[PDB]
Amino acid sequence: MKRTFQPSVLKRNRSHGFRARMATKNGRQVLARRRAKGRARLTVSK
Amino acid sequence: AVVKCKPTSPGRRHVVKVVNPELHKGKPFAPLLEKNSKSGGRNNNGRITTRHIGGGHKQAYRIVDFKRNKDGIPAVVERLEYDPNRSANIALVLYKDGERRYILAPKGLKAGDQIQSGVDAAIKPGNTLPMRNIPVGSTVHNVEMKPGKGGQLARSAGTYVQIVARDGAYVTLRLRSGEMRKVEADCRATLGEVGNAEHMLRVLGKAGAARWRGVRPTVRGTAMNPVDHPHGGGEGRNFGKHPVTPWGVQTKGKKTRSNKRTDKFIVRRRS
Amino acid sequence: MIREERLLKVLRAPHVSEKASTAMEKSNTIVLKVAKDATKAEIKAAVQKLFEVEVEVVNTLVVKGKVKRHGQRIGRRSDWKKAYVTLKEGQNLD
RNA sequence: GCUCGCCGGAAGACCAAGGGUUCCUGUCCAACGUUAAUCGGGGCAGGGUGAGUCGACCCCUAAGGCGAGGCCGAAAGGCGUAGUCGAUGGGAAACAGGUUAAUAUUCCUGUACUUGGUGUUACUGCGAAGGGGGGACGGAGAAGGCUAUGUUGGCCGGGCGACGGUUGUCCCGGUUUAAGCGUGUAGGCUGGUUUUCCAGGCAAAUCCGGAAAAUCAAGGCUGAGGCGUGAUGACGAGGCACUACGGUGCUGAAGCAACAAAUGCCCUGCUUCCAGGAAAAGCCUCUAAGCAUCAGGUAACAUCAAAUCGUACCCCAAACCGACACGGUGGUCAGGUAGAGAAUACCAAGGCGCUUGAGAGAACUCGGGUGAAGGAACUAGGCAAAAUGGUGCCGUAACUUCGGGAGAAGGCACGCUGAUAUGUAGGUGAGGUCCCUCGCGGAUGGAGCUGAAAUCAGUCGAAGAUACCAGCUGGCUGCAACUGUUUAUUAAAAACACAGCACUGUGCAAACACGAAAGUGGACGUAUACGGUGUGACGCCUCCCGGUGCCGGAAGGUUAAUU
RNA sequence: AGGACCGAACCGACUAAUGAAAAAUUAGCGGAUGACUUGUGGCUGGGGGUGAAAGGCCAAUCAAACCGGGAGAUAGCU
Repeated sequence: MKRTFQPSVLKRNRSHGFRARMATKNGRQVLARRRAKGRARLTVSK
Repeated sequence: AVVKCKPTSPGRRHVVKVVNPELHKGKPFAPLLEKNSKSGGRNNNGRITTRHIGGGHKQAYRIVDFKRNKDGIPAVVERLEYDPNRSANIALVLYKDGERRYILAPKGLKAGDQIQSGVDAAIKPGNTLPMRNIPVGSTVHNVEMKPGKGGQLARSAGTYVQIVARDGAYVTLRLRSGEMRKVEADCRATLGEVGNAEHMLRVLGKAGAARWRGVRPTVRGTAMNPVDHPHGGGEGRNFGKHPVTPWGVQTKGKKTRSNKRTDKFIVRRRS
Repeated sequence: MIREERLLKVLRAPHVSEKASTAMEKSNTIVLKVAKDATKAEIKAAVQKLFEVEVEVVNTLVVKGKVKRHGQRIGRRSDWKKAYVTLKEGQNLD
């Protein structure tokens, strides 16, 4: 059965990657939030 | 000519083809071509703005000349061509100076016919001259509404317009709709009717044919649930309401012209 | 033209392994560890100057670092650049 | 190690994606492995991924994204021009053999190619953000020419049979060879060459386009395959020396022909249809500003250059997505016998026996086999089973929209051997002989090879479409015309859609829709068009305006802000 | 020629019996040149999308997704 997650690196990066997050305001805020929390992996970026 | 196809299969039974042998069997004039990608009836927001559009065959865009400005040069018709972009047929013409253009093929036009634009041009089919030069009572097509803009009225397969009157700076046209309309007398127009008049006699004959023409199927509002359409819901088949659009506006009669800027040019509305 | 200092900083070490020994003995090819940033021409220049020996050609590759586990803690070894340097016929290297 | 069994259009081989060391070697067996474990995709250590020509990067663009100015917007921001990104598409170049425990079109051996510089001598119009050409394009169908590949014969090597026979019309194996370079064929497309002029190609153009005029019928482009060379080479069945029993080193015959033949190539071709079928660069070409005897261009020759990143391994799976060593997952390769076949059966190459076993041979459950007599009596219901099942030929009703119905129904033949005919009809096609504008040519010729289908005669069986495979059929009737779609995971239908019909709106800055707007779709469309609503092939058809809607009217009544 | 026929791949999911499986199995079943199917990338966003329309689908979630916040909502109820 085709399960929901069907990985694709490029698609992952474009969707969720660092630059994408940077591009828009809301993404930047998300980034800031994650930094505040102390996340080790700020983004999906490997 | 129209051709009723033999019923060797359902979906072929009711088919009627409109076959013109005189069209060009060959690849169109490539210089005048250009790309034309499909919308899916969706705008820049990405939302569907006009339902029932989608798919269909890849099509190129022939660059038709509706402005028709090569004044004084006589042109000769090379061939008639299938345009997927319109109900009419187009004609590839060759001006004496070596330029080629696509034009709406009028009714009587065929290969070898000579045509001409200009004030001086001769009043014969396919020739184009300002409507102050065109005699009253003539049939014309590809009519400009604004001078210099390009023909906008009467471009569809078997349309034409009647010049009923010329009163000073304006002439009054009889549009195919039956609407009588004033138009500036200096606007341009092409003599005769537009060509492919038996276009209406074709019948698709199956669902797939409609799809080929980029038309997605139509769901009736009454078949929906109320949350979707004003007509939705009802146990079994119920329709206890006045007909309306998906957006609640009355459909069977309610007029919707709101343009107060051009009211003056409409002599008489259609009926 | 490569600067001497850069040349000196290129070459990290000789690589000892069975495959390396075989390459040395048969094909007259030395296997070096080099700076990850070091390009082929650079490596060649450095070979020529610092080992005083003619080079035919350099093949390079990047070795990825192994993931290991010290006790309970996971940790990755460094990636590093390997270079097969083929030396001109009759070139004997100390 | 020897037997047995399974897959073999896969359960084999190679990739992409995704994973990220799982690869190889040594070592260990606590935990992990549904048992044991000396084994492991487990632990620990070490090793392993070599590129000018493969891919990325790079040049070009699609859908789309971002977007200087700009337009719009309380703010945030939205749209969008110039631009710039964006492959899943276009754009230069490599093949064969050998080698590692583990990489290889990357190492080695041989033989190649590419496109840049730089320098040269030789020549002499070069030059783009611009013009033109090209790239550049659909579906289906039909062949013909080919090859991949396979079969047989020939040849070469080996063999003479654990049991009757087996020196022959016997048995086993092998019989392979690239890119490149030369040739330019089967075939496809197109008339060429020169001269003159011209409101066209945002300017110019010697280019394209268009007009004339002259002259010759061959000119050019394209093109699989074959042939030659590449190759006195490599590889080569197996023989022979050493042996850490893993292998290593030497050596090495023949290496031809015919037939058959793709879904691969010629073919981005041809024929045809309507639903009318990317873009841009690379590439060719034309000039402009320019420069002017310099640069630049093309000409060979020399030299330098090709960086960087990926390259292990799995990849229909125990390594990816599924919590698991648990169904899903795109591409490429496609042997033999039978067969229409990529179905099916048995096999090859190759890969596996699915990580608990041993007994026993109760009930009951699951999955199968057979069954006297009856044959739907079962049951809500013939559910399920059983049955039918192929090719050829004969034959086939109502009704019909004249196409259908129809494989209607129902029947007959079917194996093997011999003869017709020491293998026919056909297909292919060598020598020889003749012609020739000479070649991959044309005629004639028929050797050899291959080879159905039929008829007649015989013959065995209970049975010859013998296994696997492979329609059940007919009669009346509701609904829906039909092919389609649908509740992912209890509903596939009479529901939706449909072609068709009708009403209605909409004159283009269209109606309408998304948008505080700008704008966008509608549509690069224009009433033979587009939108909305209902009905729903086809046939015969299809009173009430009082109510509520809509349309038109505006005499009077009433009536806002305002005053 | 064909939204033509029989039929593998491929797409589906009518009947049947039966956790390896949070929808599968085997045996049969429908389509199989098209209103087909499929890879890669792109766009549409929550009273919003998309919808051959079933209130279907929008990450095992849908008559209004998920995450965080108002928030210790309110609970004459248990």
